[PDB]
Amino acid sequence: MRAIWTGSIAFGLVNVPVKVYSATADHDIRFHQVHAKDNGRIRYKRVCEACGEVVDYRDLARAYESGDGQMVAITDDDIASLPEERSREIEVLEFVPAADVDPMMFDRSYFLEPDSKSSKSYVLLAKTLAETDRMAIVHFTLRNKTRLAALRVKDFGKREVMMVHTLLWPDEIRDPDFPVLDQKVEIKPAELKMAGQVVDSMADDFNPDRYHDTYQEQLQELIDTKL
Amino acid sequence: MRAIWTGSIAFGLVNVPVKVYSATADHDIRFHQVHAKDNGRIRYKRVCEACGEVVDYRDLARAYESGDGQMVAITDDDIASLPEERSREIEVLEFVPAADVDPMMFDRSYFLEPDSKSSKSYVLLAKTLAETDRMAIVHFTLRNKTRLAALRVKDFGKREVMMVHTLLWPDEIRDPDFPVLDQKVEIKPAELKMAGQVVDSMADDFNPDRYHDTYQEQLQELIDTK
Amino acid sequence: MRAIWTGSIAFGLVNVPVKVYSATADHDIRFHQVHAKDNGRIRYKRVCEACGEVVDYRDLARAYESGDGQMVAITDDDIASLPEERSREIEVLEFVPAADVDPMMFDRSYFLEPDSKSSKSYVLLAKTLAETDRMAIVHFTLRNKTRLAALRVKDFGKREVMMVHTLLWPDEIRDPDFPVLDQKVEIKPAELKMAGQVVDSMADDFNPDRYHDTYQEQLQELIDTK
Amino acid sequence: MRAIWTGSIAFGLVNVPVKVYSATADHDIRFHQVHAKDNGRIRYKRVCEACGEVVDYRDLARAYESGDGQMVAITDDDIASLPEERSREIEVLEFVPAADVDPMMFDRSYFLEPDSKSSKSYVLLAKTLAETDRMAIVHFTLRNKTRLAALRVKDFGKREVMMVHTLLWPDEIRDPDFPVLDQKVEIKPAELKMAGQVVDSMADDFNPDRYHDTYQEQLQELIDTKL
Amino acid sequence: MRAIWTGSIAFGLVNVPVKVYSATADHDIRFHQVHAKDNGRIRYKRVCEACGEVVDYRDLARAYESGDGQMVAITDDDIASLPEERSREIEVLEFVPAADVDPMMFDRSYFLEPDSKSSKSYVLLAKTLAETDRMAIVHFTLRNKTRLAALRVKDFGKREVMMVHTLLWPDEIRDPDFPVLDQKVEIKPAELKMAGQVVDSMADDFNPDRYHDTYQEQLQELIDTKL
Amino acid sequence: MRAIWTGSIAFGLVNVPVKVYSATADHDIRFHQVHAKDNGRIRYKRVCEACGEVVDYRDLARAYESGDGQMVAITDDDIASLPEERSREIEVLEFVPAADVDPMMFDRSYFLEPDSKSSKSYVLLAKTLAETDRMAIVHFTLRNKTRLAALRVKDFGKREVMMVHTLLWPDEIRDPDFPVLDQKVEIKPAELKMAGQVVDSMADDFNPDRYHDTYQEQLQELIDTK
DNA sequence: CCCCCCTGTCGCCGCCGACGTC
DNA sequence: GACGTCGGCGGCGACAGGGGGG
DNA sequence: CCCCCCTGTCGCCGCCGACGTCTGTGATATGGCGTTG
DNA sequence: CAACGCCATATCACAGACGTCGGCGGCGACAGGGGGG
Repeated sequence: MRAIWTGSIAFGLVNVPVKVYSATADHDIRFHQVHAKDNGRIRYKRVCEACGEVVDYRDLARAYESGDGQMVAITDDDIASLPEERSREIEVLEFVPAADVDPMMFDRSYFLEPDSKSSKSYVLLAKTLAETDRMAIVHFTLRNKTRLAALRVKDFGKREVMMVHTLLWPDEIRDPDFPVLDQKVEIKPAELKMAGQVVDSMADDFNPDRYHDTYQEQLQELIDTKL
Repeated sequence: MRAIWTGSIAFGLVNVPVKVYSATADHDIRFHQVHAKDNGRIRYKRVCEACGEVVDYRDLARAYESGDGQMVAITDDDIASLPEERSREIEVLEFVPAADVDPMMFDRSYFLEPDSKSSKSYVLLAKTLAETDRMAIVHFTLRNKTRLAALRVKDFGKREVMMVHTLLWPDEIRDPDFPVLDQKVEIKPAELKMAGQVVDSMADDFNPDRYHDTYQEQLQELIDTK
Repeated sequence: MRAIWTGSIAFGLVNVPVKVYSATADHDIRFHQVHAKDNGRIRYKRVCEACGEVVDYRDLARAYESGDGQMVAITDDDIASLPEERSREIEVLEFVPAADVDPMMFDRSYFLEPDSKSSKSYVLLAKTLAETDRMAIVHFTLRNKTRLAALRVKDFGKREVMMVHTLLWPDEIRDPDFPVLDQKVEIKPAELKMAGQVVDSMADDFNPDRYHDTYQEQLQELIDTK
Repeated sequence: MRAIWTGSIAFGLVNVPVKVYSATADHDIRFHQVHAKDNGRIRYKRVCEACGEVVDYRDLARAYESGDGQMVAITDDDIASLPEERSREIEVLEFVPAADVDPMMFDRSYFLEPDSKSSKSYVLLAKTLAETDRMAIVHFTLRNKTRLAALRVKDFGKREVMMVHTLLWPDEIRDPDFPVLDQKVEIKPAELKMAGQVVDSMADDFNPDRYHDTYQEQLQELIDTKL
Repeated sequence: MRAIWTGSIAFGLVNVPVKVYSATADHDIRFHQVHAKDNGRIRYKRVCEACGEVVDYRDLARAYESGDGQMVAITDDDIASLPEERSREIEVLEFVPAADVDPMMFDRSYFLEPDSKSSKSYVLLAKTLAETDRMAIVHFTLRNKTRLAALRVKDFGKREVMMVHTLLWPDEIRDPDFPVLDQKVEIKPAELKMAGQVVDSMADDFNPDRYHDTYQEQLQELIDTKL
Repeated sequence: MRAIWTGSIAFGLVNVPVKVYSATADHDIRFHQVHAKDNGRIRYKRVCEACGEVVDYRDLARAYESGDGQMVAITDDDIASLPEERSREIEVLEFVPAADVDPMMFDRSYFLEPDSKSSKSYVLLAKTLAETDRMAIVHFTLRNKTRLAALRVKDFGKREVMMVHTLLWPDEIRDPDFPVLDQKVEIKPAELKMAGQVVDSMADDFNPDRYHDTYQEQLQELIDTK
């Protein structure tokens, strides 16, 4: 366990400290690319095609490939123009109910953990959010990149915790083109009840215990057999 | 927009052809790495460690490195032991009410559209799912990988589109293993009632049109100047 | 310098890390007890009246003497019933105008430093305090001895740092019980005129740069020579 | 309420008698150690650390340790060097406006009341100071320790007594050298206005009566319970 | 050798403390009275003019007799008409050159020995008076009886002390409006010159040493011889 | 006004009868003592204490109370040993310059007026002593009490009178033996200037007519009311 | 103090729908 | 009406810096 | 990672406040002598 | 016809100086423990 950032929520003047944690930990085994004949792992070296020589990270300049096939180098100052890089606070913008968030924009969920000294000023805000049951659209900033996100509280029975959901930009979600539904619809209700009863035939709820990653278990058994 | 893959929702006698799109595709500008002296693209090439030279990808043996570090030679017979990967159709295993679905477990959104002209089945399934309001849990099998997913509908006004939302396994969620938040800390209710209106001082509603990425717009304009 | 402690202001939702420092360092010279016969640094032993033997710090019991002088054996668990001192927060209580604290009460002055990498909340609080011109009275706690204080802001050349001034409990400030001045003495205007003349003849303006402790400098020079 | 002084303000040939009094009495309770196991009161005995024998107060020589761990015995000539302590007078130095002394410096306060016979000069000087609104910075020698101070008047309604506020030597007060605040802090204009209602929601008037040491009163009640 | 007063020279603010001392102590043979037959001391009997019985001190009352023999009753406040009786200080009034006042009015003298802590102010005042050789007129109010006096500095070589000389009221000096003084005589100059040289015939200087008390010394010899 | 006694100044072969007068006759008001309820004077009589009997003044023992509290038997011859009282004249001893004696011992002043038929003598001594300007140190005798006095000449405008001032025994001028003033204290020049300014502010001239015993005046009014 | 993990980042690899075309 | 080529679209998996905590 | 600095005790010296001791001053109330009685 | 205004003398009453004694409180130093690096 290791936090990925350390900052304070910057709403108003509150400056409540928090420690960000990644909820979705990659339990899946990460495979490696090696060659059995030499038993030595492979490495990647980038060589200019015409030059025929390897290069170091310092000599490469980022170039944006346009539709015209023209390369333009990117300067550090131009990319560095963003002033939020030095900001280590989750700059809250406004508080909104959680019912109006489109479930399509969720990207990743992080766990917020406060500082022991100021636990009083964290649990208070969490309790207020729970009582009002509202999100809080923030401007999450990490690795010199800003990811719009919403902050919401999910009670875990014993305690309350704050978590931030990275949100896709509303312009990102692509509008669909639907030339199929334009046709007239004439459905006999006689089949409506039949279909509805078919749907209700498998009436049940979530069963997390039954939901087991079969392939992951098989791979785990295989690697155990290897040893 | 070209569908990533096309298939059908095969569950017993119920079967509808479907072409699957991607609801979201990163529109952030991507740049090609170049070398200043070259002023052109640079190509990565695999090099063997002991050999000191480039070895073809086809001559590389699958392996996994654990804590012990034993040399693992993964073949194809064990990888193909799962027959689900071959299956190009997606079946509903169970049904669950919409409320039970949590916002936590969404992974990605894929748009579903039909292929044949038998639009009766599409609208019928959309209507019954909307009325029952129970999410169709599916073991999505695409890209020869199987992941849990749920199918549902939302009202576009113009369209009653049915489409899926990938899900992750319960093993992927870490627990909040820290009792610091569990400390019994009392709070003066006056503090709560004075921070209340403070919270609502900014109260508003979702306005997706207003929100945008300032950095991406700045980069777009900057490259436009270039 | 070296911080005495590191807590954080807290009134309801608001919070801000602060790092107190000592603002009055006395450069008066501390000596050590030595004896000429052997020139060895003295050592102290806790010695028992009744039992006539050395009794350790751990084996030493605290007690109290009342008006009758009866010994009272106290216990640590009972005294610790107060939970406030455990708090590591400068729990602000109210905001009041700065001019409403007579110089009777000020006891000690302490600087403040924002702890986290970002000082936005600290700077904003300092600015609002400077503008509205209001002191903030806090229940400063330190070393398990809670002591009332007050928050005020005053610029020093380059910064608008704000400081906390400890305060005396109003019941501590005595009163001038003196029936010798309430008597009225006959006086003449010429006496007032001459008194004003003599007083204002010696009047001047504060120039602290030329005020120093002659005894301290003398001792410093004497030790330097030795 | 037992005096600690009997001198006289003397700037020239004035010499108004004054009785200095402690203006801050600590109601805090001071405890006492004891060997409760055998019921034996505790006393401290000065014992050599090297030669290891108990000694009397006279023998120990006041010794100073420098960076080299030296030891110099302070003799009588050190006392003889400064003759200022031989004076029992509050030798007024200058008269300045009261506004010229900052609250940074004030250290302790005492109340001056005169010998009953010389009340005339006492009240005349206090009245002159009050009317002309002047500080009266002085010197001060209590138990052989010369401390700067300031003499300022203060009306108490029925009576008007002048008091001496001891001052810290201007060099003693520390200077805040904090580079963190020097770095530029940027705040959007709408942010600052928000805090005004936050502080205004808690504004009040300073009333001494409300505040009281709960710890001390609880301890007093507890000990009353013990008896 | 024991003091009589503890006040303070108080004009404006100078308020210099002083302990007035007696300069004219009667060294005569202070005698006592007894009776031979009883061989014991005596005591008066306060018998009325009419009661015929001894009256206690408290019961007696004050009154005055005029030419007509009437009586007057004085109340307690009547005696306290002048508030200056309550005064407990030598309230200086003015300052005059020493040579101006005639030695006619000088009635009694006293010594002023200041309080130790007030040596500076008293020394400054004495030096000031000596430099300008200026007297000072003061209402020396002692033992409830006001009395005009005069304050000046007398050198003693070792140190300078300031004494207060009581002054008789100017109206007290009887006017010699007598006719005998008016008459004048015709006087030859030669007799004036011979008389003058006769005056010089017994020239001498101030020699109080050869001056002695005859009767007092003889009584001292007698009282030494008797016992 | 009645002269206290009449004698002469007999020094050498020069004699001049004189009429001594009380120069300083106190005008302070003397009130008697009466028991108001009695309405009469309280007459005191010498009464034996040891034997408890009324004793007349003609047998009281002239006894002393020394350190041991003994008793003294005094005869007439021993107290009559001194023959000076037998003389009823003033004896001029010598002559000394007047400016070199301080007024410390000057006790009482008495007027001298001519009693001789010949006016020549009185004016002769008056003028010669006035011109020589030398004090005439003489012995004064009165009612068995002999005290020294000095004769001087004072002009009252029209009149010139030789006049006698009593003097005290040399041992009666006590000494100011006290080390408190012996201690030497440094003087600051600025304090000296301040003292000179303040004292000079009240500097004035002595006019006899201004000063009256205001208490005596108000007592006069008070008695006048009755 | 050291000393060790986590995530943008992008080039290499691979596959399947669209629409030109037989 | 039915081949099958292409092009893009996505994913795989290695890497390069960012901090975290004792 | 730590060594510094609050905080509480202790012992010590120096200082004040009340108790006890006597001593000198102002006034009453008579004498002897100048003067009248 | 030269003893009764003015000055001691007695002391009586009364207000104040001066010396002892016990207690109260600054303060210089140490010890312990916390939370800073």
